[PDB]
Amino acid sequence: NNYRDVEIRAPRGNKLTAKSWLTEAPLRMLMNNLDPQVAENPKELVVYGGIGRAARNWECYDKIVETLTRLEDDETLLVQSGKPVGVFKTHSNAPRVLIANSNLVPHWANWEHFNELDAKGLAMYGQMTAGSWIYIGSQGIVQGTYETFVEAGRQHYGGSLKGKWVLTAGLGGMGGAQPLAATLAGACSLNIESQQSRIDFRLETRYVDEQATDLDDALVRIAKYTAEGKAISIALHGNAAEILPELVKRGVRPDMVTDQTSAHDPLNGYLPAGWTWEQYRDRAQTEPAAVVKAAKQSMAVHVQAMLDFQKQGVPTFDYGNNIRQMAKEEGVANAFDFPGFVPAYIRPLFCRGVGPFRWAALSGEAEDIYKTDAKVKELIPDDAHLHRWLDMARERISFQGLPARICWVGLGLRAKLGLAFNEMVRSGELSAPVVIGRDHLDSGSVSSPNRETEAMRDGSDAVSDWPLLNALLNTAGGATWVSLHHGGGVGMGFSQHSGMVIVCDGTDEAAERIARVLTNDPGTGVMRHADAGYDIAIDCAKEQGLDLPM
Amino acid sequence: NNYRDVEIRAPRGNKLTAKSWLTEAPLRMLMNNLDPQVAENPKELVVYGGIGRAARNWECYDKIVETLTRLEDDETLLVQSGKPVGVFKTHSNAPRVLIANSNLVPHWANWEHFNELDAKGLAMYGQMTAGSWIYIGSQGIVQGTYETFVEAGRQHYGGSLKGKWVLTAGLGGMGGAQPLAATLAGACSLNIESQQSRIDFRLETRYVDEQATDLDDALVRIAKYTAEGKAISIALHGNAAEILPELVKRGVRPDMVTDQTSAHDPLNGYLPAGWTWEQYRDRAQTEPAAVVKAAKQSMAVHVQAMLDFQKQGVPTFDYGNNIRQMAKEEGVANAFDFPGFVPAYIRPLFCRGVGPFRWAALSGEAEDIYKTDAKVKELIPDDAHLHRWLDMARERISFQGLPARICWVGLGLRAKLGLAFNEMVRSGELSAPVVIGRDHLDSGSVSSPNRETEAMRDGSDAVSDWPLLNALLNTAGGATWVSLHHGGGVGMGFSQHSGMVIVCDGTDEAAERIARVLTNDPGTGVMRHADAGYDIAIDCAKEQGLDLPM
Ligand SMILES: NC(=O)c1ccc[n+]([C@@H]2O[C@H](COP(=O)([O-])OP(=O)(O)OC[C@H]3O[C@@H](n4cnc5c(N)ncnc54)[C@H](O)[C@@H]3O)[C@@H](O)[C@H]2O)c1
Ligand SMILES: NC(=O)c1ccc[n+]([C@@H]2O[C@H](COP(=O)([O-])OP(=O)(O)OC[C@H]3O[C@@H](n4cnc5c(N)ncnc54)[C@H](O)[C@@H]3O)[C@@H](O)[C@H]2O)c1
Repeated sequence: NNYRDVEIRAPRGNKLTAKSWLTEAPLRMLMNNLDPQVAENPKELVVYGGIGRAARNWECYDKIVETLTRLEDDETLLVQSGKPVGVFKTHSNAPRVLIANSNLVPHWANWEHFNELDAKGLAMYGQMTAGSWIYIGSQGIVQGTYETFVEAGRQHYGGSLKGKWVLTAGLGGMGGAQPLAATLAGACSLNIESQQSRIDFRLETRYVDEQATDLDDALVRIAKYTAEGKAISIALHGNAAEILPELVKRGVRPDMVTDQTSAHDPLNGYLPAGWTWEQYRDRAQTEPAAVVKAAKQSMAVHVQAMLDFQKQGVPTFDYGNNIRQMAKEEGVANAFDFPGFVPAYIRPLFCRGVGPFRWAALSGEAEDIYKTDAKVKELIPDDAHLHRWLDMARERISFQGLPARICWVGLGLRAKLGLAFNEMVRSGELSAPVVIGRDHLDSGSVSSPNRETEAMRDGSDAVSDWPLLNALLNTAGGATWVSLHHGGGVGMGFSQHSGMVIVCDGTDEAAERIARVLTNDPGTGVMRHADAGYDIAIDCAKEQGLDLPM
Repeated sequence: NNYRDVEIRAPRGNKLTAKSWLTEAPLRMLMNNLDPQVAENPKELVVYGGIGRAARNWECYDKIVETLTRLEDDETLLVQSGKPVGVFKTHSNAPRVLIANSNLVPHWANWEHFNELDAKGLAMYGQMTAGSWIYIGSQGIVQGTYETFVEAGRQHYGGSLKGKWVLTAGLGGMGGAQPLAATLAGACSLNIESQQSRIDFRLETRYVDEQATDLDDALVRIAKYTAEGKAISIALHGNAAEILPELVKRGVRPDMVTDQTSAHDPLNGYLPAGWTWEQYRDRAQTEPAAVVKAAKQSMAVHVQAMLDFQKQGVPTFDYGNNIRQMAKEEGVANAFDFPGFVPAYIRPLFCRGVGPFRWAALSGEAEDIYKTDAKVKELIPDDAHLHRWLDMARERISFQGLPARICWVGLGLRAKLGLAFNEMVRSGELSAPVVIGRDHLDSGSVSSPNRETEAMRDGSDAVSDWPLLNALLNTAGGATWVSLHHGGGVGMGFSQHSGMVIVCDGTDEAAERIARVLTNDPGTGVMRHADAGYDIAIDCAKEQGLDLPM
């Protein structure tokens, strides 16, 4: 019921299995989430991010496909932690699917209780885009990581990073974007990863350039490439909790230090020092409580090394995996002496509603995305940073599963782009409808005190009204599917967030929904930051004519 | 800031202040929440249930009224912990208001952090119906309390409570329903209450019969009235944490024991033994941490007395204020040896979608409600228990603020009732539109392991996907306002829940919305309990033709 030896991929072209494009779309994107070229471990329904799954188990998968296939134009399917639990009458301008995954009443919102519920067949971890069917492989995060490194470069090094290098770890589905992101930002990088198969996946998808044979070889490569102003990513097979302390000991000074192991889930996502992956997985079923303690003890040593780098003047930051919290719980009292990437670097972008906006071509045709890329350039003719992004994406980002594009834009341009794409479907320029979504990391869709809402200027870090309002509003406006998840990114107890996806099928009805939903979705994030008192947000609100009563 | 010396009441009759009845309705219900005859402390914006407020502060109140008055028929107001934060374009079939109150990311979901935020002007406790504008005074809970006592009587005493008495505490807004509910179930009751003013309010609203002069006198009255087979409610001014242990010491044997003090909020809602309310309110400002400890210490003593009664064979239960949890935290390890009222008594009703369904006449006219009562009897001709409820309500429940009715009905009948009421508005039988709602305590709208989802047969107590899906579904189907709240009933950390209200303005468009909303809302509760594997819920789902894919 949790393992199936099948390769799944999204249906291609313009023939429908479901009754309409609005139901065909979630059917295709659920399948795309499990593409061998997209997902980390799809035979076990795992997309990314530890145990982030697409459906609760294989029986539930089958039933969701069957239900979407028959769903009428005025019906809405409810998905409850990856299970299709009910279908109810709404109307054609409401979402076809409403998804709520991994939500636990706060006092019980921890991995121990989640795992008890999972053993009873009652649980599924949605991560962010895993359980809400809008994962596009490593591309979904790569621009956000690039923008983080770019901003860190602007703050610390004068912008570009030629001759500099990043030290980090984690080459999973999302951590795998770190090497390429650093490269695109002009840095060399050393990326430690404990599973060879994960390094291979990154090499095969062009996300990492090369693999060193040991730490010494990695250091000779970094010294050489940085001296020559090359921007090349190196993988190193090993354990970050062993390597980072050793580098501190050798007096090695990276230009930036971060981490993107799956520290958010000690049982599943983080290899204790000295263990093989095989021992880790075997012991997780036998003695889970001991495994969690071992993993967190290693996280503590890992974080002290990051702290030690920072004490040497190295820009150090948390890249959103809750590792500081885990170290803090294990006695590293000053774990939060280095900041999260959002307060440090990315929040100003969120203040204008900018974030990991994305779209996918349901046709399966690369040229559909290239036509969107050209149309974005036409609609935003005077943003060279963004034109450069799309050029870098064309050159360096290989499609995984259905062709898709990441393109960070905010309030105003989201709706302009969506309406233009919908006109391109209408005219036949695009071969089939496109879907427009985003990560749940976005300006108005997440509350997460150790990540996206860390150190809000007004102290409102833990206020989670906002993502709940965002999902409610996306439903009222007519997103095609809308999601409310708990614990994405940072793990059980630490986040609540919303998702949205909307289908551009060329119709006038789609256009009226698009204009609303792609205004409102970034609008809520500009609102949320204006509420906190950010002048950049307030300014953007005024420019864009938001109605913010207070 | 939080105090204004004004008397607020809902506008009456057919003249609109706002632009339509869809926006006039929330405007009137917000004001009705603060009516001097309805609310516990409306000069401080407090409705019930400790510090359950209608708006965050008076500046926010003013702006909500101002905004509601101008809100257009295709706009939606977002309310974020009692603050009007944004207005966004949706459509006429979406809710006019979307409300999210008191939501905190789980690791921070506690009173200590809520109070930090409140001090900064960032918080408001919504309770259930306080911040979502559907409170109708003590009537909202009275049928639920009655059904609880009736079912306990059926389980332990062969049904009727004639010659029996209930011992309880708390005569606040919701606890004040206890005396009258016991009376209606045939029992006499002793009701202990620490504030004379609250006793007075219950006397003024005819929810309690008489006040004893002291404990000895109270017991004389209980002895007399039970011997005579009368059903009289007695208020006793004092502290439950003192009186219950004393009654145990005296060997006094009540026929059932419960509690409904505001134990869910140790800082504001529970008087420590020996203190006065005035000492309590002042010291909560100076020494909150010491006040909390003193309150919880008294709750431990109080719960131990409850446990001691139970050991003597007295039916004892928790009536939904989280007191067991507080006692357990203070070292009463067996605090949960007596059950909550929902697993003990009420869950079977929830399995058929039955719960605190209610409506209010925006006209202000008592005869509008009487006409609805007669319509319900016509549409449900063969349920004598329900006819008897409506007879008792007519005879013994006096209106507070806008005339309103509590009437517990479930899946199928809710929609039948709502469409009929909408017909009566259209025809002019009713003088003005009515609003249909409910408590957030309902089959499909709440997760609360120490209350509504305590001891779910499948262990799914903590799974909170369901209320979130209920809110999203109510939004998609066209409720007039929809709410998502945290911590209602049981306090910060212990619940998540949804609210809905829909306006019956006599239009065909309202009818289309009502038909599906009043199906879907109880439908989700039948779904939720069928998912948990309750045969009565599965049966109901089949009878009502629900589409439950699994
Ligand atoms: N900041 C963001 O914008 C953002 C976005 C998405 C995900 N995330 C978070 O990023 C983290 C990584 O996500 P993912 O999809 O790559 O996860 P994943 O589970 O697919 O991969 C994690 C990788 O970490 C490796 N690893 C674990 N322990 C290690 C150790 N001690 N030394 C070296 N490598 C080790 C594993 O081998 C695995 O390949 C997660 O915590 C996720 O929640 C952050
Ligand atoms: N079971 C349900 O269906 C349900 C529904 C609504 C509310 N509730 C809960 O019921 C409880 C009471 O709600 P309410 O609206 O009456 O609250 P309230 O705050 O208006 O009143 C609480 C009352 O308890 C009294 N009190 C506090 N400590 C006392 C003590 N030690 N001894 C005697 N009296 C004491 C106060 O004087 C006050 O009058 C809350 O916990 C609320 O969350 C339960």
